[PDB]
Amino acid sequence: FDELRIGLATADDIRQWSHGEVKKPETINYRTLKPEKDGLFCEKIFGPTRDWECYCGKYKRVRFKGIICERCGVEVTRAKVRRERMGHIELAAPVTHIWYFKGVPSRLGYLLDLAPKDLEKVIYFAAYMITFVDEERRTRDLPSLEAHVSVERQQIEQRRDSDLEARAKKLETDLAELEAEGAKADVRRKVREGAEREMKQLRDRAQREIDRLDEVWNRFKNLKVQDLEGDELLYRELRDRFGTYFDGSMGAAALQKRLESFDLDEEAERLREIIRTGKGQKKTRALKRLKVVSAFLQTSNSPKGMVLDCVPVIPPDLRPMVQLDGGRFATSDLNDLYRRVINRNNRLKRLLDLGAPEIIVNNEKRMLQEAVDALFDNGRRGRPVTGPGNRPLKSLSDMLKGKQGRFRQNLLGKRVDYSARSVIVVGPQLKLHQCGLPKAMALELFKPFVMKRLVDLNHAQNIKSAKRMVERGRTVVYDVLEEVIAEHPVLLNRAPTLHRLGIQAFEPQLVEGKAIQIHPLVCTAFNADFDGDQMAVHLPLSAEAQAEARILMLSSNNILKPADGRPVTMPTQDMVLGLFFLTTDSEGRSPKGEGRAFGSSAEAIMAFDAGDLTLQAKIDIRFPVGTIPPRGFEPPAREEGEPEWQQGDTFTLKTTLGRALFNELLPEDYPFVDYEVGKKQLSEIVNDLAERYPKVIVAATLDNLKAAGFFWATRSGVTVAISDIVVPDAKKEIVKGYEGQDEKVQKQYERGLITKEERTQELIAIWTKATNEVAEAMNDNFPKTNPVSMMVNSGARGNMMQMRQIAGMRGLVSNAKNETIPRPIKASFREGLSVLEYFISTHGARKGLADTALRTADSGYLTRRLVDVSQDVIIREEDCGTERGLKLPIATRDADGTLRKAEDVETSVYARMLAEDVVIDGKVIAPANVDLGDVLIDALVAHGVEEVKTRSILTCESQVGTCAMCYGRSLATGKLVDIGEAVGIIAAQSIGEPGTQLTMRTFHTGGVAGDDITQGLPRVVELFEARTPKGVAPISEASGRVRIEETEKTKKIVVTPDDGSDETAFPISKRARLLVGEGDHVEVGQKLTVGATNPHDVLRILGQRAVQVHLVGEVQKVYNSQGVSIHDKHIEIIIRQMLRRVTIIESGDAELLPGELVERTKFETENRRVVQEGGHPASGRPQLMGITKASLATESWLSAASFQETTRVLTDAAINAKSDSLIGLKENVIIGKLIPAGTGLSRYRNIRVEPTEEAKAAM
DNA sequence: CCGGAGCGTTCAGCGTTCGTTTATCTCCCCCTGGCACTGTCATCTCCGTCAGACCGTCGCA
DNA sequence: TGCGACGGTCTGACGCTCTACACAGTGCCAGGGGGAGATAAACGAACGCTGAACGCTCCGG
Ligand SMILES: [Mg+2]
Ligand SMILES: [Zn+2]
Ligand SMILES: [Zn+2]
Repeated sequence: FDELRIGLATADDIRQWSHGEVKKPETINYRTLKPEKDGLFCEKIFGPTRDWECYCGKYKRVRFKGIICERCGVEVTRAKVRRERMGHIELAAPVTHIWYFKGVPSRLGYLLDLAPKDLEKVIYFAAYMITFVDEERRTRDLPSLEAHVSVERQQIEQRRDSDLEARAKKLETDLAELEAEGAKADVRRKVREGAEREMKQLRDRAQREIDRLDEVWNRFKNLKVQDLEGDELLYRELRDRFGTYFDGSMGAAALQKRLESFDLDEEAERLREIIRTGKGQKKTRALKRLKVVSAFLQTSNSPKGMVLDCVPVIPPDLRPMVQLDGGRFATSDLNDLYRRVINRNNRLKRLLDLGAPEIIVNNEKRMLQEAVDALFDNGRRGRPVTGPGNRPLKSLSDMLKGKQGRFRQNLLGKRVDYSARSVIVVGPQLKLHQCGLPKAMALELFKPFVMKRLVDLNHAQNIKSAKRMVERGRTVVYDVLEEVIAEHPVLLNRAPTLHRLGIQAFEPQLVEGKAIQIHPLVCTAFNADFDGDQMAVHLPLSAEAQAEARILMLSSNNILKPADGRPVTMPTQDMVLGLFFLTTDSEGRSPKGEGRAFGSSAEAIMAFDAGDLTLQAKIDIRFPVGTIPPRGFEPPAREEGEPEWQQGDTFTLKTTLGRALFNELLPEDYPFVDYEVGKKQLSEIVNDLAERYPKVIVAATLDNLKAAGFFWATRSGVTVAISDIVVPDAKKEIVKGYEGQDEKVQKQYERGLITKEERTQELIAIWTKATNEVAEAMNDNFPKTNPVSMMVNSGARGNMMQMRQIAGMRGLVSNAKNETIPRPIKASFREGLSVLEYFISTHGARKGLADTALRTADSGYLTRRLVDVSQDVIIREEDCGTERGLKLPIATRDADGTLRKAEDVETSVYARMLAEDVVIDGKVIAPANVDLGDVLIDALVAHGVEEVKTRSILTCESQVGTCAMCYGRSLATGKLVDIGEAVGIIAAQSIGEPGTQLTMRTFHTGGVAGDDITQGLPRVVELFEARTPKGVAPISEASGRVRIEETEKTKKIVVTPDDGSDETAFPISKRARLLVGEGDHVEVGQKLTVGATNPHDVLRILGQRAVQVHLVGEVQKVYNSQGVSIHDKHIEIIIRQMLRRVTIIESGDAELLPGELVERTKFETENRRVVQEGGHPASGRPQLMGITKASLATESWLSAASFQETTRVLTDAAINAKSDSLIGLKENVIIGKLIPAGTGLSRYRNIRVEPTEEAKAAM
């Protein structure tokens, strides 16, 4: 598996694959139910349907396998041969391929200079095509044919003159005889009128035949190859008049004959000549066509695959006709399509056997062509073939395309064995590495292991007896099951699996019931509530799989979230409330025994059990030797005339008993914490523990925190009664005053002194004031003791706006189609809404539900696009030799006389490395190539630095992939990233995970459309897809004088740069709201109008670093407006994948086409190649493209095919005959090999393991 | 004190019975061919995606 | 040729199981060729009958 090739398949290859001809449309016999001979499903062509048997019934045994039966020809072998053995159909008339005709010009190619409508007219038998003309023979005898035509014209004119003379004589004769007879008074006038009517009719006939001769003559005089004529009567006239001069044809045979005489190299030369001298859209034409001609010139694939003579067939087991219970049959649609193809081909053969008219033959040929096209693509042209009358008939290309195709439903995602699924329940008795599997589910997963152990422990005689015991379910089987599942990890997995931690390895443990017991401490890593949530369990099977489960996937090793490096395995519902209650202050709770000395924590616990001491009471408590004092305890000390060190020995501290118990949970080496914990302080404590302590200690400490959090949340006394939710007493008088002034405004409006829009605006303004003020009143009324505030102020669960709309009034609520009702909801959920208030609240609720459904769908789509563009980005080197980096701001927004560090330094500068040392006073502050943390950044900002040159992934120049040092330390593990970690996939998952968490939509348009830019997740998609924004703000090209032009039809802006530069003019709509002065000084940096800048021009006029900063900052301010934090390197990986290409111009010396996508590495290699030859290099402008366009424009066609476009990329690969190296992860998942990342690298699989000499000597 | 008779086992004459084929005689399946007043253009699709892009196409300028 | 715009074309439109189903209006027979099954015979084989015949222990007058 060095690589995988693809190309056009000629008739020879199709015949070589085939084991025979499918000469009959019959599939199976209706009585014997055996496949027919020499047709579809035939055993002679496709192999035996039985095992080692054959059609005629002879040769039943297995011994004489691999022989050809003389009676029927069926080779005796296995039935699975029918999954690999194919045949072919020979066509009576050649037909074209529907992928290449009727497609994109990158796919059709315009190989022959014909329009797509012209190709349609020629191949579907509506117009003849002149494939060959003897041009030199036609031009050599021009005087002879001209003389013949002149002779024909002369004799025609002589006949016309003789006829005119005879007609005149007849007219004179009849006039004379009817004027001599005198039958009527004016019969001579009537006969003269009839005669002249005859004269004009014959003159019309003469002029129409003269025009016919003239038009056929000028049709022959302008006759070239690839010239069509719609009128078959006209072509018949040319054939009957002119012979052996021009060769004509009709249908796909005309294209085949044209491709027989096609001379592609001279056409390529002519297109290159037009490239040298050409303008306009034809230029682009002269570009695109040339590319496809090059695709037929450089590679070895002949264009004989353009039109096909033989049709391959699927092996019959991949288009099965299976028996169904009740005597029915289930048949694939490809059997119907193939049957139609053979039917039409056989009918065409029968028509060609005997004498048939050309119209019937051409009609049957067109039917055969349409049958082949519907076989390859049903529904590409016209109405799709339906069948029973309900749904379109599935074709060959419809299972290589879309969600139902082979690439996405059967290769990337597959069903698995040794897997199960059950609902989850919380088990607090479990450790962090444990999960509770039911008896039946674990017995079914570990069935062969249980059978082997039963055989080994001689409880069963053999495998069959062990299987019978397992199926019966005896108690010794369950004892064996308990013995087996130990030390054998299983992978728990929740279905949405947005990010990396959706699959985690746990040690299984037998539990009762039928539900999986999961640890609470890990649930939010899975985003798993216990409303109802089925989790799947997969079984790592070999030593490698369960080794990776134990080492890489263990749930106790995944404390930190890979998105931003913050801890994720500290859920907050009940444990944080308990720890907060334990560690909170004595505010609002009656402290008994406050301010009394205690000898030890045990005595304080005894006093608490006695009841004369409460948990929250400032007491003077002594601590034994080995207890580390708080970090703030060091500057104070005990007063003594002798030297003392309270860092290692006993000390007294003024604290509550709850803090003493909480620090009993924490390790003895950890410094004492003397503050209210809650949630955020718990986050910094857990982050410090994960940073400074080993994994097992961290797992034990989170287990202790979990256990004591549950324990003290039980005794915290939190509950909900109707007296626990309190409406403010001020709310009644405040809403009374606001209704009084609202009644005053309304009775003022009834006189018409104010418009309704102004009244609505002031009403929503004053009611927003009222709801903010009553929120303030509620936030003043609450005590620190009631459970609802105790669980919203502790970060446990809840938000302040939920308490605002539970205790105080709901506030302004959006109406349908996104405006606000002027009348608010004055009732709290405790008081109960009225009927109409409930209705207008349902207006917003249903919108929210629909919005979050579509938002999570779009987030999944964005995640898929990001993963497919960001793959094949793997740390492949330990370090670069580089010292180039990114200049990031470290301290900003400084006041007078002080310096403040950056607000978002955690996701911008942290977890990176310095490209070079930093010195301010001649001494180094921080070394080079070290991770940045709190203390180092604090030292930098204290010593007085304003910017830091840090080593980023955008500036990485490595020969393969990116290095570990330029990427920086990994955020999932907190250490330096290993060589082989897929950083692109981690980056894509981290970007796409909070897409459903954003929950953003424009509140109100304000009555104007287009004034507001896209916000939320669609803004992120627009940013990553390189699309021009909805509100575009043009950027000035150069510094100069800017002025406005207020033309009535459309506004206009004109800026003239100084230093003789050319003036640039931008058109602006009348609804502009710009911010630049009229006739003022402007430069490149600022924007002329207000809106969202287009990143393409930002790349164009400012540079690649400026547009990198722009994109990173834009996506980070979209994400930061909600509150989600994502590190900058995750964005920068995709941004580097975004700027990887270049658009080339004046490429007359680099010997390739101009104005197309070129990779940076290939362009640079071509630049060295052309400067080593001495020629001047071509020009190249960096091109910023979407993630979809960067995904499709990839070297490997397997990854391109498995992505969105599935038919066009395969045609393009077939024309280009491109073979893909099997590097990358999608085309290694597809083929089944190891991915080239992580444990699948070559540098990890080449180690050899043997024991040491002393270990052998010991035993 | 061998001699004969009865008994055990083992083979050559012709005498019948099997093991496996063969052509002829009913019953059925399956494919090609005949019908002679005249009778010479069907068929319903497809709408309250959807969101914007990519692209060629095309008449106006 | 540049212009918008007109239009067709094309693509996907988070994830799983618990659940999970099936699918409907217009002819008819005669003459002839093959192979499935029943028939009665046939050339060759071996299958039995004929006890005879060789040789042994044998009780023996
Ligand atoms: Mg749930
Ligand atoms: Zn056979
Ligand atoms: Zn590097």
